Amino acid sequence: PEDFQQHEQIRRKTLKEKAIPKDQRATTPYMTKYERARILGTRALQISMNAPVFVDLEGETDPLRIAMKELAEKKIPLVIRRYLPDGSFEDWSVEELIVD
Amino acid sequence: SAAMYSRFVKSALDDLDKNDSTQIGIIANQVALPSKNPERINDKNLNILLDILSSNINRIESSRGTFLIQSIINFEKWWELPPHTLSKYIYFIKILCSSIPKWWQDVSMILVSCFILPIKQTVCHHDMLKYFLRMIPSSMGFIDTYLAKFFPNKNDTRRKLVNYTSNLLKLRGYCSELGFQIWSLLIEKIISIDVELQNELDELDDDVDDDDLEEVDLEDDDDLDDIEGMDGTEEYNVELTQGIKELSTKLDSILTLVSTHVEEQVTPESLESGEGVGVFNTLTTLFKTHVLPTYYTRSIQYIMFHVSQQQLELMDSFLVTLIDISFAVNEAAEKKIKSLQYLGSYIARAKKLSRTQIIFVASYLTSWLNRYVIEREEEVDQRGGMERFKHFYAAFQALCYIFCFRHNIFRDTDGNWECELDKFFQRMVISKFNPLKFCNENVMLMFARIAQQESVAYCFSIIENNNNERTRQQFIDLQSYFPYDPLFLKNYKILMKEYYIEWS
Amino acid sequence: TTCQFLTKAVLDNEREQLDSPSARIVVGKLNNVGTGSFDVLAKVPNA
Amino acid sequence: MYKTEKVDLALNRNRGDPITQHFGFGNDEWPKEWLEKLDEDGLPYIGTYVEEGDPICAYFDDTLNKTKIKTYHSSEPAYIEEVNLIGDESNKFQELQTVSIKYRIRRTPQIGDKF
Amino acid sequence: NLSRKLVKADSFFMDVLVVPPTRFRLPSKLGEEVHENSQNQLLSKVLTTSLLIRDLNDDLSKLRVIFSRLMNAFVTIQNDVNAFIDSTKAQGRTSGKVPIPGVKQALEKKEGLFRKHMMGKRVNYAARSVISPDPNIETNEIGVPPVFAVKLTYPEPVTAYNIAELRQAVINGPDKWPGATQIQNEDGSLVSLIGMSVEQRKALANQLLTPSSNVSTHTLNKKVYRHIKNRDVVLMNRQPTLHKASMMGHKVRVLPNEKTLRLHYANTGAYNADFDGDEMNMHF
Amino acid sequence: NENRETARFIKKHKKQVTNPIDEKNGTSNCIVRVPIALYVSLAPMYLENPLQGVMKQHLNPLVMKYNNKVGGVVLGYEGLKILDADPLDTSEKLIKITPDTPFGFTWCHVNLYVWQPQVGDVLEGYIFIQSASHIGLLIHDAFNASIKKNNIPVDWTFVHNDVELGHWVDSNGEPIDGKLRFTVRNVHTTGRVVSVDGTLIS
Amino acid sequence: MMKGSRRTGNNTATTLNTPVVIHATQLPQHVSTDEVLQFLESFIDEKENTNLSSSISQLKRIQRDFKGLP
Amino acid sequence: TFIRGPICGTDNCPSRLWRIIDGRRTCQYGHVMEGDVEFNDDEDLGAGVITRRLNLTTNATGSFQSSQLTNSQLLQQQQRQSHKKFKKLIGHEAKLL
Amino acid sequence: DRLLNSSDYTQASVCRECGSILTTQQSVPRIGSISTVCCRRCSMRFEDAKKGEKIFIDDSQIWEDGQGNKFVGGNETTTVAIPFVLKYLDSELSAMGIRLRYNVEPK
Amino acid sequence: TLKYICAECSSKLSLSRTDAVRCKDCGHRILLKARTKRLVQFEAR
Amino acid sequence: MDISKPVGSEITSVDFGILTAKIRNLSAKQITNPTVLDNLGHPVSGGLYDLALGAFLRNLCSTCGLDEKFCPGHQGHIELPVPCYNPLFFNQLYIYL
Ligand SMILES: [Zn+2]
Repeated sequence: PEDFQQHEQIRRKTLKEKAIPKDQRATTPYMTKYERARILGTRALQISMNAPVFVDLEGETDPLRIAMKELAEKKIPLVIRRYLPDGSFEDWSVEELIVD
Repeated sequence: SAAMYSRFVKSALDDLDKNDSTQIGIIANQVALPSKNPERINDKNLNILLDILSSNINRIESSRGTFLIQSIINFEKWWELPPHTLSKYIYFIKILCSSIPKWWQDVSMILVSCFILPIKQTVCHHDMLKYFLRMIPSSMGFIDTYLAKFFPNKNDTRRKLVNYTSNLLKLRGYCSELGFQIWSLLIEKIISIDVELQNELDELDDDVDDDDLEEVDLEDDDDLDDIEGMDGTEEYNVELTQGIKELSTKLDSILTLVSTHVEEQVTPESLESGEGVGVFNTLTTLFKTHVLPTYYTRSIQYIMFHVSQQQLELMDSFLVTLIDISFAVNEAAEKKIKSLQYLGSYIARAKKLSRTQIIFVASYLTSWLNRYVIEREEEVDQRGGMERFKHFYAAFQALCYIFCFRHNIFRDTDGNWECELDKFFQRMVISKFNPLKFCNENVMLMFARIAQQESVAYCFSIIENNNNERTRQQFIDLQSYFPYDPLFLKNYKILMKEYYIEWS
Repeated sequence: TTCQFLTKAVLDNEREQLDSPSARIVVGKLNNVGTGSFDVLAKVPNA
Repeated sequence: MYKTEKVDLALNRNRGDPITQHFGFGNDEWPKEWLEKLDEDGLPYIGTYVEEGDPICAYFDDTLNKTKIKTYHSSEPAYIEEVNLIGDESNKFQELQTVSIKYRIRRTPQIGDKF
Repeated sequence: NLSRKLVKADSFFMDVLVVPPTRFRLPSKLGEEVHENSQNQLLSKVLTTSLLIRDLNDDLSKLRVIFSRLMNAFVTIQNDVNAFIDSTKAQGRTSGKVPIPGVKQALEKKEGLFRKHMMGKRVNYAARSVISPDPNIETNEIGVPPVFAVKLTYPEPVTAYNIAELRQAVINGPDKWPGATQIQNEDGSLVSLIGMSVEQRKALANQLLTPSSNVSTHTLNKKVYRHIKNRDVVLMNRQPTLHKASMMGHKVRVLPNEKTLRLHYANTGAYNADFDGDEMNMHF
Repeated sequence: NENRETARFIKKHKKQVTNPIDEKNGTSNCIVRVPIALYVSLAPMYLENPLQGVMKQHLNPLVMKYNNKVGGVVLGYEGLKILDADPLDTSEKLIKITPDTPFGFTWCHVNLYVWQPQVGDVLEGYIFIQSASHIGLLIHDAFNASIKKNNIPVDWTFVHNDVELGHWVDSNGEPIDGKLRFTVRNVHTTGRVVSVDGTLIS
Repeated sequence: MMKGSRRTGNNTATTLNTPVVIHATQLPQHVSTDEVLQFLESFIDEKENTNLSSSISQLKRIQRDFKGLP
Repeated sequence: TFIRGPICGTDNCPSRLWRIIDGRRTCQYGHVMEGDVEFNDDEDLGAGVITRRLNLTTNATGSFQSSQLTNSQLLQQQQRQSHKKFKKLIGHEAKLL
Repeated sequence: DRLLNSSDYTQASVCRECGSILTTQQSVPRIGSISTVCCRRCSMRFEDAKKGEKIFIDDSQIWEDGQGNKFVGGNETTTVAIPFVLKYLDSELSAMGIRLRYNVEPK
Repeated sequence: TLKYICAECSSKLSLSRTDAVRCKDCGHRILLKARTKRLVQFEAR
Repeated sequence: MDISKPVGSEITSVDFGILTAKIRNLSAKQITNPTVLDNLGHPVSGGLYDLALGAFLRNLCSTCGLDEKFCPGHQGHIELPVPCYNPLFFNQLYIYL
């Protein structure tokens, strides 16, 4: 209980030194084609597990085509964490990335 | 021999203090012989062996004394002891589990796994089980999985299901904290028998049973009496046959007995402070979670029909519940078309529904259709086909299902129709949505041969017109399905004759 | 020369950080190129 | 296409070992429909269409007291063109424990074949 | 060294061994006869020599030749545990064809363990077949035969939107192509649909959205193992995969009355494929 | 030298907090609040309501059951907070979806209210039944307590009932009531039923 | 045997059921009965606005045990 | 077609089971059991070097259940000399014949 | 998918304390007990009661294996998803005396 | 009616128990099995 | 792989190292009998197919008590009486010698 609180304190302070704030983030403002392929694959893997879907599906039964309909209407509730090779990261949302 | 062996089993427990465990493996091995094997311990020394154990329980609990206790557990037919030997074995189980509640993991296995027998055999199985439900509150948990592990399989005899489900609503009347987990186990494993039978039913026109007399067969059983080292790889004649005439009788047995037991529960004196509120609410939640997503399932939703019509308020608590599902904006499209499909068939095929409750459904059902008159009627010549209005094409059909079966409640001698149906239908038929083409072929033509006669709306020049103009198969068949068609079950319709309206 | 680099890795007491794509397949890990070069996180509404 | 498999019951049996296994059918140990593909001598009727997993000859061994079959294991179905049976010469005056059986596998030109 | 241990001398000498578990040492049969495992044949030769020396230490302690019998035994208990780990280290019989390759030669080769069973593997849910030309399929499509179509399956989780399509897959069953072969319950237990008939499968198909009584698995739903449809995709392949356009994502079109995989002409230069009996590996 | 090599093993089995008495009545306070940190999964179905998903999956199967990490019977929980996976308090937090499966994972703080008896603790309990072997009790009307006769004094005897079992007589001649004060000898988690083993003697 | 096979049916310890790790973060600080009566008021009456039915059956006894007599 | 193995779980019945894709075995009612292994080692007389030879035999689609010594030899050499007849090792008999 | 999931995906049990796969073992329980996963070399056997002012083992740290050897501790095991050949490597490497220590840091 | 054929003399032949595998006319060891009137069916394609 | 069975923990790094001679805390099997089998095929106690090393031939394992498809297998140890050198690390002991 004393070692864990010291371990938790390090674990979350190390993880706060590695977060880049929303103004200082310098990566690309686009969705880099490997993000679009994993966002659609992760969202559709949630829609297949009865996630609340925010789009009117017109009798589309493919989960992956339903996630491609949320991406087009900017309705996916995900956040991309972009790692830099020293471990630091930038949290870009799916709403503010530019989908090509 | 009453004076002799009282030393032999009191010094046998000294030999479990002498700690070599020799005489344990002979004395408790003889009780592990079956009750059909007559070379066991009789009732004589069982009064004698046990009273050594009961007033000296501190001297058995060694881990090598497990077989001393592992043979008393499988002491078969303990419920048929004479009533002064009976209260002595029952008292040993009450002082074992009060001493060491490690074995109620093991004893409660045995009580649940013997509710196969009728009520009259298990009047002493429950009072042991109810004892450690009141004594041991952390036994509501693991016994609840034992009821789900040892349910009778569907390839069993017919008497296991009719007596296990009878002894388990006996269980529910004493432990009301465990009744949501009672009804969830019955209703789930009634569907398992139920849904193998509507395919067994015939086409859209049924038969007469070709039986001028019927055989219930009380005596349809034998007696209740009831390997070399290897077998060898076997061969043919699997003959995987079904009781095609037996599955309906099991569903005759079970689903009447459910409605028999619930009808003694719900009553105007249990809605005051008893289990009237509890059972009618635990079935409506179980309605909208279990049966309503079973596709194409006749003959289980009559349990909801049965309880709703013991009370006038149990209609008004369900009619708006049926409306709260069928017009919930948040639900899925198939969870509302099937819900509206359950609406019109319920109002029509119900004998005990009051005259004001018929119209108040249709009052709200006409209130939905005229709020629709500007909000979506301008979207017809816009882009997007007629699949957008399947909710409208279902709620119109549920209203036209009532006029096919309950036209004669809305009308007085003077002819004044409620909500001006004589103005309403022919104004909705001439709408841009054309609701005579997209609904079901039968119920909209059954509306056509009636609204001409009952002088409300004329549409034989429009159904003539609409079929001359000439994704979907999941929507035809949710319209063709009727929840309250007449019943293939025969002993349950006898109750339903008082409750259910036929064709005329 | 599997068991010469293995001998050199044990004498060194070398911690494999598991980041080359030939190291992650041994340990059965998602590769760190392309679709594995980031993380997906789900913005949940309620507190 | 023709193929020959040699059934040799003298295979695992040793040099001084007596005769254990015998062609034909042992008595009172009887799976039926083995009589559909096979004759009374434990050898197949010739002209029989055999699929994979069919009994291609049946024998009876004495170290197991069981009547057992030999199984046609080839994905291509065949017929039985011939059944020869070979007498002993090194250790004479004994019964048949070498049987060669010839199949025929018909070959219509399928899509994928090469002309 | 944050554990602040000490470099000890016992790290270079083996005081004991360990013996791998029985599953990793099951008897290595061949043909249609069972033979003893190879890794026991040089682990018994260690263990007889550890039994020779156990008796001869008692022979010395109850009071010469007892040392030449003992030092010669150290020549081979060293050499047998040498032959147990390496094999090129030990001379031994020196007649050729040294048996029991030992735990190094199980790791070092082109095959070894680390390139035949870690960096390359064998996969489930894959097929291979001879390819054949077609100009009537798309350029992004493959023609899948109905031999492969009734085998390769996809665990589709049943939900509120696919239940209209996945009821019909259970009613079709393993026989028809737009069908299923197994349903997975919420307890993880499978139900094969093979031996059933239409009335069993039509009954079950109506039970795909019924919730379980079990609350530990209430999150889950069932998983129908439907056959491979026209909306699935597929990785194709050829035997020299020299670049990454020799392995691409074709969509599926299931073509009846065909026994070979079937490919459009726009792909014949990317796979470096000529239609002369080449096989392509298909991964699902 | 084993005063540091083995001393963690003693700290592993040293009890953290002991149970003191309240209002000088002997009854040792075994009810206690411990704050824990969980690492839980989250379904996609509760991805619109993530606090109900932690409660119904992980925390509701954890009440009234013995937990090995906290050493007591968990009586509930209070004040659940999902920890955000981003160091930015608010509503719109975010959890980290696994690569393989669609499930997410997160850290949570919650205050458990566990009931924690240890050896040498003094408790009440209604006498449930009493044979000439033992007494069975319910501590706090929930928990099985078995005071056995070897731990009962010798100076007490067992009157036996006539037809229906038998009552109890102490040194005072009192037919004893249910309300009995004893000392915990052992705490058994041999099954899914928490068994307190007790003595009457000091 | 029939109660020796299917060991995972009695396991029930998947990661959808049990949390992965649990660590206490302070020391357990003792509570007052005037908090236990306050907590079990606000916890039982909040869980009654579906499992958790057999557990509240046990907390209703403990809540009454700190205030009543059967 | 149905071969022997262990018994069927799922509170179904005690039975024998059935293959599906030749290496996994299911019951007669659909339910599937856990992972039969099918020990194999490939080819290419030859095929390496001959090591040893002992008497066990794989017959249980995976692990082995055959060739265990003299569990039947006690009833082997007391059934060999009853088939042929009339050995003519005759005493008081043939005085009759 | 083409190397882990469709070839030899297993959910093994790994001790967090010693970082090992092949040293774990499901315990053989009391008949009133549910079995659980326990580590062998992270376990001190029960005839090592080294003597709050006195220490009792907390009755859930005590487990038994199939022969009847009682052990204390051996808990803190987790479930990871590995290929199976990581176990067969770790038995071939232990025969060399080489030990792998898996750092299961997502805890 | 048991029928084999010898491969040398083509003399039709029956073979009982405890017989040599030889022909009875010639002394030939190879001896082939005949076919009887038994039903096999073919799609004429 | 099933998507309904998530895994919370995963491996970050792998430390190489040497097993000390305190396999005694790991291994309590002690494999000493060089004979492996006997008549009628039961694995001999102490031999190299000891049933404390995992289930084998429809038996149950002596250590974990599970069948052939649920047991991991367990590691036993051969006590060498004399310290034979590790043949991997011989070239580096001959440097410090
Ligand atoms: Zn079953």
